Amino acid sequence: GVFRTRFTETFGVEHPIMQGGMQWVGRAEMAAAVANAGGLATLSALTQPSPEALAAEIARCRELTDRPFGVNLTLLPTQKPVPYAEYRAAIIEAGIRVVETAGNDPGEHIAEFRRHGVKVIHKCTAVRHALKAERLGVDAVSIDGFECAGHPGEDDIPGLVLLPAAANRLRVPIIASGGFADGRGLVAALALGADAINMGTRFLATRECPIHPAVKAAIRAADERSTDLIMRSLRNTARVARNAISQEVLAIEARGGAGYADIAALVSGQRGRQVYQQGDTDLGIWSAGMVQGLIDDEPACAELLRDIVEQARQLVRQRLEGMLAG
Amino acid sequence: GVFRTRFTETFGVEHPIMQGGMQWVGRAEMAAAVANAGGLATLSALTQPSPEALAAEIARCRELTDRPFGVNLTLLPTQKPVPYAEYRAAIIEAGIRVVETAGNDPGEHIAEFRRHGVKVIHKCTAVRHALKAERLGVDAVSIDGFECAGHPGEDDIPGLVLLPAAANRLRVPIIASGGFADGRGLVAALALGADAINMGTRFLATRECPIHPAVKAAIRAADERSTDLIMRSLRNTARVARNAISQEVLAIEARGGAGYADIAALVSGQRGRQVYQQGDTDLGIWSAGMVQGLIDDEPACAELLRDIVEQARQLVRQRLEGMLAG
Ligand SMILES: NC(=O)c1ccc[n+]([C@@H]2O[C@H](COP(=O)([O-])OP(=O)(O)OC[C@H]3O[C@@H](n4cnc5c(N)ncnc54)[C@H](O)[C@@H]3O)[C@@H](O)[C@H]2O)c1
Ligand SMILES: NC(=O)c1ccc[n+]([C@@H]2O[C@H](COP(=O)([O-])OP(=O)(O)OC[C@H]3O[C@@H](n4cnc5c(N)ncnc54)[C@H](O)[C@@H]3O)[C@@H](O)[C@H]2O)c1
Ligand SMILES: Cc1cc2nc3c(=O)[nH]c(=O)nc-3n(C[C@H](O)[C@H](O)[C@H](O)COP(=O)(O)O)c2cc1C
Ligand SMILES: Cc1cc2nc3c(=O)[nH]c(=O)nc-3n(C[C@H](O)[C@H](O)[C@H](O)COP(=O)(O)O)c2cc1C
Repeated sequence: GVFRTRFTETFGVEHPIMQGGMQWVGRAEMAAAVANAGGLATLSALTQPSPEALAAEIARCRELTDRPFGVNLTLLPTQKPVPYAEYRAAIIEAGIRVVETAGNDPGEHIAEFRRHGVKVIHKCTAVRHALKAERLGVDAVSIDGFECAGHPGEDDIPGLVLLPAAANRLRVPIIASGGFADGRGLVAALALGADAINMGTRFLATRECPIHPAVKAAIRAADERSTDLIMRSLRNTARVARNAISQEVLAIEARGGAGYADIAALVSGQRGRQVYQQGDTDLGIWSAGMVQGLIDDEPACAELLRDIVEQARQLVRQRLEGMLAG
Repeated sequence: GVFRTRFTETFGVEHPIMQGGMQWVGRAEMAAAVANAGGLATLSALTQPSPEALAAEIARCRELTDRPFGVNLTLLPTQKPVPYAEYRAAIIEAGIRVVETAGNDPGEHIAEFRRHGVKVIHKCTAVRHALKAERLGVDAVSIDGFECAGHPGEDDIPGLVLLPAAANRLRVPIIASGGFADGRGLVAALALGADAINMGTRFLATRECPIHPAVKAAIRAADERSTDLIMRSLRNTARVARNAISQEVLAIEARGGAGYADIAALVSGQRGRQVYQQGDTDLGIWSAGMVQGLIDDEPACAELLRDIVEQARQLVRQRLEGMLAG
């Protein structure tokens, strides 16, 4: 493609751009659009309610794209127990060649994927977690900074510092994640030591993303200050779109004594998944990054990836080289 | 020099690198080293205890450098009243050609500096504040992200998002501030739309910085997780080196009911200035950015600035161009 990096080489895709795990959203239509657009796409595993349904969704995604795509397997605190090993079995038996893991204690799942020729990208929120993942033999790490939609951990280190700190210590390829939307972010991430960018919020605002048009309009209208950090008091911080629910969750936490039971009904994924289906952005918790303040359009995935790498190339060849010319 | 930008052109310095205001530290020896090294240096105005002392310090700095330097005038909540207009008078009558203002309601001081041919750089923490500063006629804005040592405001927007959001709206040159230490940060900031970087913590860890060697060793030893955000409960957030004092201030705020009187003795500048003088990093509050986790050396200012721009040039010409070659 336009940029050749350790990422494009390692994972065999045209652009140094990845669409990581997106609960509820990361379905066949999203993954295929990204894969057809030249990026590394992922189907969300836990968006499918059983291993058998994930097998069916992998098959459906293969009807929409001939290009390889990955699966994201997320290992975070769960309301109901999850049979991870069976999901893992389904991913392997389907011939998926790359997996993005995220969350706590990925060790046992990384090893099993390795034993079967499945490359692993592990997403994590601190240099010490990336190093531990590298010791476990992952093929790349995704470094999730404080900007990110979702779970940034509890250190509160933005990518401007976390990426070069990770690059000072890691040897496997690095994917920068959180806060990225355009070619300026891609060049910044490459300069800081990454080999690719991961994006979540930016793909919400694409034509093919299978969510309600009112969610996409909320992202365009939102600025960078319109997210909340919920569950800080439970040390399970999650960055979410500011709405009546997240503001209520914050009000409950500010009273003191709040435990997860006091907010479980507000933060439930079954309320949150209706946001994307019906477009009622106050129905529940939905994930959005502060990068929404850089987003006000709705391109097709193919034009978006092409625009990012072309804009990034022009930043190098015109803006940066122009400052070195005189 | 190596990089020519709107910043180097507007302010007539060789490198797109600025040393901004540093209370207690920003004295003649610091400013002259940076000015002699090719950067935009500043003397701290409120580090001098009277306008007359600031005049004497400007004169002392002119014995150490023949290059122009600026003065920083900070407008933040003060324990004792400050005669800003008289400090302003002293800066003007000394023939200072550039000033960095910071803090709340800079309007009246910006105008007076303008009336006398003094260019103004205003440091601020949000796009709406930078726009208001631009409407007041400043010559450049300094965009201080969440990474920064000092006062980041209350929006908690890191530079990876705040810089491109500012660049989407501002027309005057942009200086990126907070989280920068080396050539990777310079290139990232230029890619994101800035024309220069401002640094604070990085200059603490230089040979010429006139602080106790044990403070410089604490910065080298510290990682990116070793800062605290004090006074969040007072909406006067300040990022400081983690130490016994800052941890105590956090413990007082966590009890509830805390007002500034309950912590004024712990956060006083007269305890904090002894940190730099005696090197007892637990004597008081001292400012340090999370970028300390990228810093483990102690160069001369001249070699440091030269290394940053040379490293930045090699990132463009070798790393970035190499990814575009194939
Ligand atoms: N942006 C993101 O990273 C993101 C978004 C959606 C879901 N997820 C994760 O994918 C998985 C399945 O999605 P879901 O929405 O149906 O799960 P869920 O219905 O359990 O969502 C509840 C939220 O509270 C958290 N939680 C659950 N049990 C908890 C406990 N005992 N203590 C503290 N926090 C607890 C969950 O992590 C989740 O964020 C979850 O693990 C969820 O965390 C991640
Ligand atoms: N890294 C930085 O940005 C930085 C570092 C040092 C000082 N300063 C500022 O330079 C000026 C002079 O330095 P100083 O240390 O001698 O001042 P100081 O002795 O008053 O320091 C006390 C700290 O508490 C704050 N404060 C003071 N009065 C307050 C009030 N009524 N309510 C809430 N907060 C209050 C101050 O801003 C300061 O951060 C101050 O305005 C200070 O804020 C900024
Ligand atoms: C709606 C949505 C759902 C997400 N679901 C998951 C998930 O299930 N597991 C996970 O590891 N990350 C999840 N993420 C995080 C993304 O994979 C990615 O790390 C993050 O969006 C990067 O930050 P950005 O939004 O600024 O691009 C989700 C993000 C969004 C916006
Ligand atoms: C010791 C120290 C003192 C500072 N004093 C001031 C000050 O008086 N006024 C101000 O506007 N900024 C002050 N700053 C902030 C710097 O000017 C600069 O904005 C900040 O350090 C940028 O973040 P960085 O440390 O990551 O480079 C200070 C920073 C440090 C480290």
